[PDB]
Amino acid sequence: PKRPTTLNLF
Amino acid sequence: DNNFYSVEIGDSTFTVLKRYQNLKPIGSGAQGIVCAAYDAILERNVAIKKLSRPFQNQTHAKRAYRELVLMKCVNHKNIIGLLNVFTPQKSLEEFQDVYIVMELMDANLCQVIQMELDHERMSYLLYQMLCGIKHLHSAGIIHRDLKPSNIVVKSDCTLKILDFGLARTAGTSPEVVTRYYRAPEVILGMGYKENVDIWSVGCIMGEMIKGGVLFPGTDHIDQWNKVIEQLGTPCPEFMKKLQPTVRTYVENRPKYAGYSFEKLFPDVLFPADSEHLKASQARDLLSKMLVIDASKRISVDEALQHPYINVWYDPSEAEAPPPKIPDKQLDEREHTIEEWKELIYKEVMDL
Ligand SMILES: O=c1c(O)c(-c2ccc(O)c(O)c2)oc2cc(O)c(O)c(O)c12
Ligand SMILES: [Cl-]
Repeated sequence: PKRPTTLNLF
Repeated sequence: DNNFYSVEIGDSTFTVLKRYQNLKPIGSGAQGIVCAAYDAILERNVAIKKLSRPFQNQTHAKRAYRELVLMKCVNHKNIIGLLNVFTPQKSLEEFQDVYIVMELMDANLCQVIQMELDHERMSYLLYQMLCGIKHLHSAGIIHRDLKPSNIVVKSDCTLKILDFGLARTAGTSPEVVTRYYRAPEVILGMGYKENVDIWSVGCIMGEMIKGGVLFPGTDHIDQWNKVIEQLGTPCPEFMKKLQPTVRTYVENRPKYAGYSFEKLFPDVLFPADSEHLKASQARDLLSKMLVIDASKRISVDEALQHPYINVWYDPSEAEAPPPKIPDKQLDEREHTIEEWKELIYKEVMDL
């Protein structure tokens, strides 16, 4: 799997 | 002198290098006080921790040292990076406070728990957390107080561990670690190896999943109830390892069955099982971390091989050279208020 690059901190 | 200035954030005053402006309060934890601010030289965000009269008390200085020393020489991507240490006072004479500058992250886990995350994400954040911790362990250092609010993250989904004020090598036989995250070893009278941090990790993961604090005890005693109600009552061999007087209370506590991990963590709480990285696969890792008995509990190394974490394994990130602790500086030797004040100033003064 691809590692995530993204996190929704809003 | 002409190199610093002062700002009034709340009651606390920040007397800091002119380089640093537009300061704003963010947190504190309990071991210092932190503002985020703008470094103007480097034109980037930073975090400044102020340490007021750290030498004033003996415990109050133990933490500052620990922090200062560890921050100097730790070298991992999953640990907050140091940027600067400074002091506004001109020489040891008038020396009062220390300021540490370090990276600014986007937020701490608190607002991640209230999120729903995919396995990819969550497991990877945990994988990071582990490496980060492993780095401390590989020097025999134990974080001792991992918690949501001591873990920070960024929008590229990166994670870092911070606040080493409580960090120490192994200990024996005054509760200073945060109620909910206290290991059984810690709750009771016992000494701790490193997997005391794995208990914290268990607590944290479980929390993310629960969307709430796992063992939420009303008082420092109820907190044990909270554990035993959940995972059952310790087997007699664990019971034996206890101090005789508190050995008696633990035996006297009701003999809870304590729920299976599948009831502790039903599926309604998880997302959906992509390419394995599953509900069970995690649950199993939980089931191997949150173990009352420390000796029966999984270590970091093992937590890192455990399938659900193992799919991000990178030995350049996992088996990194351990940090170099300047020789025998840890050795908790209990110094005078006077000796303390000096020790620190020698660590602030490198330039
Ligand atoms: O960067 C930090 C940081 O260093 C700290 C911090 C807080 C306490 C410490 O002892 C320490 O060494 C660092 O805290 C926070 C808290 C946040 O909510 C946040 O978004 C952050 O980016 C940070
Ligand atoms: Cl996505």
